[PDB]
Amino acid sequence: FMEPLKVEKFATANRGNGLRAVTPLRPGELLFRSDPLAYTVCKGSRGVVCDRCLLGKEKLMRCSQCRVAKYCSAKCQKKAWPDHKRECKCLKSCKPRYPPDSVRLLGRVVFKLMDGAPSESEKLYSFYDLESNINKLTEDRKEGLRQLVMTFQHFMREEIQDASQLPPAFDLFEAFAKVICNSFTICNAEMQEVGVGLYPSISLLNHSCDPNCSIVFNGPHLLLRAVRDIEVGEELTICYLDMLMTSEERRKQLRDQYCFECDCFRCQTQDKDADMLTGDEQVWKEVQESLKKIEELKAHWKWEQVLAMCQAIISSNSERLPDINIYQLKVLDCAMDACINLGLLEEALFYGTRTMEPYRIFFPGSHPVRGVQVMKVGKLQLHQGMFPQAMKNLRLAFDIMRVTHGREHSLIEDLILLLEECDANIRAS
Amino acid sequence: KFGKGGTYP
Ligand SMILES: Nc1ncnc2c1ncn2[C@@H]1O[C@H](CSCC[C@H](N)C(=O)O)[C@@H](O)[C@H]1O
Ligand SMILES: [Zn+2]
Ligand SMILES: [Zn+2]
Ligand SMILES: [Zn+2]
Repeated sequence: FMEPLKVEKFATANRGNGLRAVTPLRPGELLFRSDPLAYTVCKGSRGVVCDRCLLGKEKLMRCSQCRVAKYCSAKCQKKAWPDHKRECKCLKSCKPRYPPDSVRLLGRVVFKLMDGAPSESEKLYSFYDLESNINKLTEDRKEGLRQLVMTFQHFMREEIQDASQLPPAFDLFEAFAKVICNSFTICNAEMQEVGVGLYPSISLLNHSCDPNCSIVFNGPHLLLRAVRDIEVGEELTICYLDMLMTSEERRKQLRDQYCFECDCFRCQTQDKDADMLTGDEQVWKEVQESLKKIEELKAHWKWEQVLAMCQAIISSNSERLPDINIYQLKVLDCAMDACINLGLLEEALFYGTRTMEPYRIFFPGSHPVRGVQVMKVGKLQLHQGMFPQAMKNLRLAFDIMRVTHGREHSLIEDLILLLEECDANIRAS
Repeated sequence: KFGKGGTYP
């Protein structure tokens, strides 16, 4: 009921500020929970999940005024009103255009800065403390930031007309630099992207391709946990990137977006790069290309389109391109997720099983994305009466997620129940 | 896009 702060801000040798433990930490230990300073649904999910709680409830009611924001209840619509009142007229005026996520997010940020009532999200680090990397920014990035600025000014014109209507310390250009640099993709239960937010305190964490911490979201609520034994004074790290990336791809996105090159052992040794790019470049690069179109359809929840593209690609390469190739792998993943959202459970189990061994290799021992994946496969097996396999995978998912999601998490509750149902049928038959 | 975490299209 009164757990003490187990982490603290500190200055690193080279990585700027960071976060480190003040006490020894066990895997699964909760380090920090934070509400966002500000957050918003991402473009692809507007109208599919509740603007407030980010859950994908079946039937949503749109805000009468703007008909852009949608809510799962009067409760959520009311609770979100402080975050929505200053943007509503802006969204109405914008139609049929919709602003970029960063512009809508920042639009929420500026009013929260005036709050005056201390934000629990800024307990260790404020919005103004956030790194902007302005000195390191390329000219190409600065031009883009300038565009975001002008877009902001147009999008907000009904509510903000001059710099004097915002705090003086605030600077719009530097703000977008910070947003690009410090924002978090908010994922749901099934590890789907549903939103984006600023979590200034959490933003203290520096990057590693081999992190000692993981993050999982409870709606907009962010939970930070250790995923292995951490010593006193040891820097806490998370992974800014998708795990299914070559060391070259990671080096590029960390540079273009975060203005630094990673020096972790995985990046110094090109760890697992070979396996990732298994197969002939002439073959998998077509897949890599298609992946863009597919991921955009997935973001917009177009599962029928996603499935169509995937099984086309999948069947087309079955004779020459192995599942462990990360681009092929991603397609199998998308295919699986699509089948699940379309009730095609047997087909889902087919694609999902094929992701299992590659996921074990490419993901660390305890990673939330792997855990949830293993959970889905076990469930799909359970639904097909393949009890002993299901039992194996359900146990594994529990083993992982009790560390990544924590025991108190709702998915653990389902998991336990599934474990019982499954372990019964074993002794029974 | 942008944001710490999230898939890589
Ligand atoms: N592994 C790493 N090595 C060097 N710099 C890193 C790093 N991980 C993160 N950073 C730096 O930290 C930024 C991410 S926000 C992390 C906290 C920040 N360094 C601060 O002092 O407030 C990146 O833009 C990058 O400049
Ligand atoms: Zn809601
Ligand atoms: Zn509205
Ligand atoms: Zn690295």
